Amino acid sequence: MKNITIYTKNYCPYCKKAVSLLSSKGVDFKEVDVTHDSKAFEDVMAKTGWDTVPQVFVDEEFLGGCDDIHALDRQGILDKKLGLKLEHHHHH
Ligand SMILES: N[C@@H](CCC(=O)N[C@@H](CSSC[C@H](NC(=O)CC[C@H](N)C(=O)O)C(=O)NCC(=O)O)C(=O)NCC(=O)O)C(=O)O
Repeated sequence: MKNITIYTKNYCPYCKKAVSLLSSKGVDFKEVDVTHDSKAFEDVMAKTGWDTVPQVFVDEEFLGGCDDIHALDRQGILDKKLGLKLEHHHHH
């Protein structure tokens, strides 16, 4: 399955909204709370160049934060990035 991870901190309505969104999709994912783990969050920042939370990843891709995944969802793209169901229209 895809490796889906959302990095969060406490006191962050954007993080929890984003977590609830990912929970509503039924996907398997990890919420990683780095409120007090500055080294873990430094590794995350080195990759993305953002110092805010949440930061959401699917495999190697940084999808972005709360605004970005909500926008992707409104566009119908979020489901695709989370590796949800693939459809095929078979034509005779
Ligand atoms: N009370 C505020 C919002 C509620 C709230 O609790 N806000 C948070 C910050 S926004 S939540 C934390 C914030 N996230 C962001 O700003 C990410 C926004 C981006 N647009 C996205 O879509 O993800 C962030 O990372 N900031 C940078 C940093 O912390 O260094 C807070 O004040 N926490 C209190 C505390 O920390 O004690 C309001 O109504 O305006």
